[PDB]
Amino acid sequence: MYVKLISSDGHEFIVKREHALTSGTIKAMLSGPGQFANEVNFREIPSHVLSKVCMYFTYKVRYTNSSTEIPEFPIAPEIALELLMAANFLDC
Amino acid sequence: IYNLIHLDPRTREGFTLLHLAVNSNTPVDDFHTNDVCSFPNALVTKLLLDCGAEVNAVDNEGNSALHIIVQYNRPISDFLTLHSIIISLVEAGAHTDMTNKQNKTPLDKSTTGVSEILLKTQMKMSLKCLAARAVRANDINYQDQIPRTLEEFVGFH
Amino acid sequence: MSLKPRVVDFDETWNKLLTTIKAVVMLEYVERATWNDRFSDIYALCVAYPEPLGERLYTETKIFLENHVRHLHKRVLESEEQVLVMYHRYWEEYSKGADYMDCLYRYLNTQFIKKNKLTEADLQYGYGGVDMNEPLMEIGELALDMWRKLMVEPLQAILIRMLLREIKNDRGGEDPNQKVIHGVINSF
Amino acid sequence: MDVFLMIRRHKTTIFTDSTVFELKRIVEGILKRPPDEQRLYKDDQLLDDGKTLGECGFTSQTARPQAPATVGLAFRADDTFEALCIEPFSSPP
Amino acid sequence: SKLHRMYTDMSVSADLNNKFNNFIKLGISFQIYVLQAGAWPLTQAPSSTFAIPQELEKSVQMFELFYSQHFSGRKLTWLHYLCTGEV
Ligand SMILES: [Zn+2]
Repeated sequence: MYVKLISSDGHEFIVKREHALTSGTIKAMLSGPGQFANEVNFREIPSHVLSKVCMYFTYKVRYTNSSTEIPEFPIAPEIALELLMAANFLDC
Repeated sequence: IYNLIHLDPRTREGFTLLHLAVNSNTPVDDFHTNDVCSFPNALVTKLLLDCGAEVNAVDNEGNSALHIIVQYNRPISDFLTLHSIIISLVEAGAHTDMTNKQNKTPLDKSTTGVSEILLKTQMKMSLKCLAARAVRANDINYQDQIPRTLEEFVGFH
Repeated sequence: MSLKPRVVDFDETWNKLLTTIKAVVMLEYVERATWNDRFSDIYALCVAYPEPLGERLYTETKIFLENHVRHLHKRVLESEEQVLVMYHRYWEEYSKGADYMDCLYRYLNTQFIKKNKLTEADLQYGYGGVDMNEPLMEIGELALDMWRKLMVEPLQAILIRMLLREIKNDRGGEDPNQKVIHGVINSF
Repeated sequence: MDVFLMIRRHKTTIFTDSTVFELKRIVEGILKRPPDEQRLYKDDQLLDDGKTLGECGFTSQTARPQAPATVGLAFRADDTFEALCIEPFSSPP
Repeated sequence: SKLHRMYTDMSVSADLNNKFNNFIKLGISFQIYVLQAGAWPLTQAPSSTFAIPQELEKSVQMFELFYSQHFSGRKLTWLHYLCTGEV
């Protein structure tokens, strides 16, 4: 029910798996012999951007076709390019 | 119909089959304007999409077959047709937010009230698009830093 | 950042990739950390700083699959009258291998193949095609289409003849293994 | 209850969405460690077990979907959990 | 013409009821109608705002919860004086 994400920095983030399955790439990575039983490690992603990605997961989870205005997702200026890069490899 | 959409039928200003089909069909006359060939009809566009016309066909003003729909003047007239055509257009992966020249989000160019809301019922939030808008908000170098494919993607935003 | 376009050896990367690929297709256990590490080499190849290299990788994977299917065809056609029980083994292996392989090439499928893929619409009503080329297809599509092209066509008459013969044996009352025959028929 | 909360141990982060003892039981179930051994230090201040959400003094304005409330947890160190900090994440260059 | 739109109402009402279960996938037995206000001769707007019982409010909140998604731009009208239930 809970899945572990390990960044290249070394920090480990535990997340509800129903949240994590939003991104197709993670779903495909779990599929296959690596059934892991879970924990997942990325050799190149730094911790902070992956934390922002996790916050994106939970923020999308909170509001789905929800009524009224949806609060915008704050973006830091420098990390914008890194987020654009990291969008592909997770395909969220 | 398929052999015709395969060659580019593009007119002088840049319109294609879809763009003519969706907007107001001005040259209807001599009993074509009567009892037949109602402009902004749905079945013709459905057939055209089924035959395999390009959905997000670029326009010289970048109306992109979506900014045309919102500028429909009276929405109550043939309202169900507008709902069906929006459902069909969001089908087959038409990017919702597409800006050419000055930033023309279809939400902004839309000025018909409830129709706007209909588009809001169909948008899907993606981290890629949102981040692309955020980086577009600033002025950041994106030449040779990112992979080739996303240059055209960041460029779209 | 290690997600920036860069220059790496195609040959050296393929050497390391093939070792994992061969173990995967044979349903043999592979280390999960190795699987996760290999999953990034695909992106590293698909975005190379000088020029993209997906085209060569496509044909390389194709030729590897063809070599393996040729070996399997040799082994199967070597045995005579034991094909019934042999068919199920390597069909079971190859199907799971193809599914996992299709899972593993997800980025290549999503960002490369679909752009040059033939739209299903023109394959149906449009027609419009007569070139002497094989258009780019899905990895699983390659696997299955190739498997039909290179193995079942040469070795179909004797298989169907023995299946029909076994049907008479069942009509006699005796019941052979229903699972094997059912899987063979379902393979079609 | 509908509170965006985070737990930060050294090389460990927990995301979760009405008393402190309930959260201690939840994290016990997550990590299989006794709840009394663990403890919470909000702004380097121990939180008594059973402290309900209302008296925590932080509501939706603090617990945000994009900016969840961050909470430091002193995991048990020998007898009790004190002086435990998470290593800060790498900052962009 | 007015008679023609009478018959379509039931088919519309059934479709509006058949398309009411998707996104949910109460403690009471709930069977209700969704009418086309533009067709039925029920133009008597309720002059009194009847406070819905709290037991039925959960279904009412459930009712307006899903009507937005697959019926976009459509506004609901509650005719409580016509709705009935078993106690
Ligand atoms: Zn976008």
